[PDB]
Amino acid sequence: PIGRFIHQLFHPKFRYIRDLYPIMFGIDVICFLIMTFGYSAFGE
Amino acid sequence: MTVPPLLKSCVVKLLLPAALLAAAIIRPSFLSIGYVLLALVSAVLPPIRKSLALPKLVGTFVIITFLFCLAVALGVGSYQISEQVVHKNDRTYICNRSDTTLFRSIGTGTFESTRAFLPEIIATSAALLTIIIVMFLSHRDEQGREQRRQRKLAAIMWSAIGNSLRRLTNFVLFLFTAYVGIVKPSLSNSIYFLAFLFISTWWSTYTPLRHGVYNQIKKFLIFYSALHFLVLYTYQIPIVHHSWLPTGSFLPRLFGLTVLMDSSCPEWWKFPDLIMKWPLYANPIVVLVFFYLTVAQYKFTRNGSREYKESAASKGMIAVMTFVIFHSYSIALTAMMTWALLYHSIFGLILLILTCILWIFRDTRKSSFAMAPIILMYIEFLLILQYFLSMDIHAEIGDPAWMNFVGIEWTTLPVHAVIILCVQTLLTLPVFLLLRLARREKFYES
Amino acid sequence: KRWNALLGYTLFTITMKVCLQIFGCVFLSWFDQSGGWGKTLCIVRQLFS
Amino acid sequence: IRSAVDLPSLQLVQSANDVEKMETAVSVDWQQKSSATRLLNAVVNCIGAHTDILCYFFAIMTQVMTGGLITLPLPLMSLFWGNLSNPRPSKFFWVTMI
Repeated sequence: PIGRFIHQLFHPKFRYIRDLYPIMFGIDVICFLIMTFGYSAFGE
Repeated sequence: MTVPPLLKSCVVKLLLPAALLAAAIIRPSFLSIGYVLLALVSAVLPPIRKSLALPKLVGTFVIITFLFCLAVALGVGSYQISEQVVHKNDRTYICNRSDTTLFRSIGTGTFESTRAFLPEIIATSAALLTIIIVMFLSHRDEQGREQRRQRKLAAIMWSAIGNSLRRLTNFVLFLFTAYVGIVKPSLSNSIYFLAFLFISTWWSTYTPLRHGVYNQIKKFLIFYSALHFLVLYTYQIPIVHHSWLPTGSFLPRLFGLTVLMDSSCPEWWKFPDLIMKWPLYANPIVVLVFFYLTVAQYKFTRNGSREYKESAASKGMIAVMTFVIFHSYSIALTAMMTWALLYHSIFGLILLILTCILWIFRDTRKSSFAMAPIILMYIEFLLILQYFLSMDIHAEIGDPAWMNFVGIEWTTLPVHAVIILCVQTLLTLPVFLLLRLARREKFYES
Repeated sequence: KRWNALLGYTLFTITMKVCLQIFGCVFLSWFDQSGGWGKTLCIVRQLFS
Repeated sequence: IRSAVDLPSLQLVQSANDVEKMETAVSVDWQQKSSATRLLNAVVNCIGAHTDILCYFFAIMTQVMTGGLITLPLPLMSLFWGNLSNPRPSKFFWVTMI
C-alpha cells in the first residue's frame, strides 16, 4: 500500500495548520493520576 | 416480498448438502444414496448473479429434487401408516429371518416412529423452504482524483489476487492429492499416485502443459473420486449389501472397503487403537472433502484472469543463485543418501554402493544432469513396491523365501505406512527438481 | 409491504408468546427419556417452549 | 412553479452549508451566555458533522464493553486505516466495516 503512505505523508496538499499538544498533555495528566490514585486494581 | 439473488444462491448452495447429506449420515440406507446423488448433482450448480437470472436447468433439477423428496416422504409415510396400523401390537421387536432382510432392503419400538419422522421433517422443511423461496420471493427486485486513485489501488490489490492466489492454490491441490494416497494406500488411490508420478516426470520436461488438457486429466480424477466415494457409500448400507458382500473377503480389502460391525449372517447388534482409527474414520469423510474440493478447483481453474548496472546487490543475489545451481547438482544426492539409510534395503545397499562411487568423478555437474532420469526410474519403482508392501493383503498374497531373504517385508502398521509415504514424497521431490533441471538444460541447448 | 413486514410479523410472533408458555406450563412432561426423540425436541425447546 | 419556488428556497437554506466553518465559529459564541434557541440548533447541526469521530468512539466503546479479540479487528482496522488514510476513507472501508 505504498500509495497510502504517499498520500497521507507527502501529498495531503491542504496542510491544516493547527497545534493540539495541550489537549494531549491534559489527557496524559488525567491518565497519570488515574494510574496513581487508583493503584489497588493494577495489583493482585 | 422479495430477496436479493446472491444470498439466494449462497443459501441454496449451503442448505443443499446440509439437509441432504446430513440426512444421509442420519439414516444410511438405499434411500440415502439417492439423497447424496441429489446432493452432488445440485452441488455442481452454476452461480447466480445480480444481473443474471436463475438458470433454467438449475430450477429444473431443483424441481426434481423437491419431487424426489416429496415422493420419498409419501412412500415412507404410507409405509409408516400400513405398519403402525396392521400389527398394532408387539412392543417386543425381535428381528430375524427374511422379513428383516426385506425391511432392511428398505427402498412399535419407540425409536422406530421417532427416527422415521425426523429425517422426514427435516427433508420436507428444507425442500419446502427452498422451493417456496424460489417461488414467491424473486431474486431480482428490478428487471476526487485522489479518492479514485485510492480506489484503483484496490484494483492493484486484486491484480495480485488473481496473479498469485489461483497460482498458489494450484500448488496446494497437487499436495492435496499427494496426501490422499499416503493416508490409505489401496486400489482407490493407486491411479492417483501413478498419475501423479507420471505428471511429475512431465513436470520434469519443463515444457508447460497445453492449456486444454489438464482439464481432462483433473476431470477424470474428479469422476473417479466421486464414483469411488459412491462405492464406499454403497458398502456402508444395511443388511442386503452386507449379505451380498460379506466382511473378510479379499475384494473389500483391495478396493478399500472397511467393516463397521460383527456382521456375520446377520449376527445383528448395532452399526457403529486410535492409531488405525485415523485411516478408517478419516478416509470416507475426507474423500468426500477431496471430491467436493476438486470440483471447486476445477471451477476455479476454469476461471482466471482476463488477459488470457553496477548494483552490488545485483552482484550478491545473482552469484548466490549460480552457487545454488552448483548446490542443485549435489542436494538431491544428499536426499537419496539419507533415504536409503532410512529404509534398510539391499536396495538401500545399492543406492549406497552405487551413489558413494559416482562420487569420485572428475567431470561433475554435466554428468549428473545427464544421468538423472534413470535414477528417477529407479527411485520411481520403489514407491510402487512400497504401496504394495502397504495394502491390507499382508498375508494373503504371500511372502516367498526369496522375499524372506531380502528382508523387505510389508507394513503391519498403516500409521507407519502413512508416515513412510509422507516422508517418501517430500524427500523424493528433489529428484523431480533434478529432472526438471536436466530437461531445461536440454531445452536450452537446442 | 411494510404492513406485512414490521406490523404483521410483530403481532404474528407475539400471538404465540402466551400459548407457547401455556404449552410449557401444561401437563408436566412431554420431553425426557433415553434415546432419540427429545434431543431434537430439545434443540427446538432450547428456544421455542 | 411551486417546486420552482421551493427548490431555490431550500437551495438557499442549504447554501448556508458553512457547517465545516461554524464548528469553530459557534464553538466561540456558545462559550458565553447565548442561551437563545439557536444554541440547541447549532449543537444539533455540529454533532452531525463529525460523524466519523463518533463512529470511531462507538467502536472503542463496543470493544471495551466485551473485551475479546473477535471485536478487536474492528477498532484495530478502524484506527489503522481510517485515522491514517485521508479525510475520506474512500467509501470502501465503510463497506468493509458494515
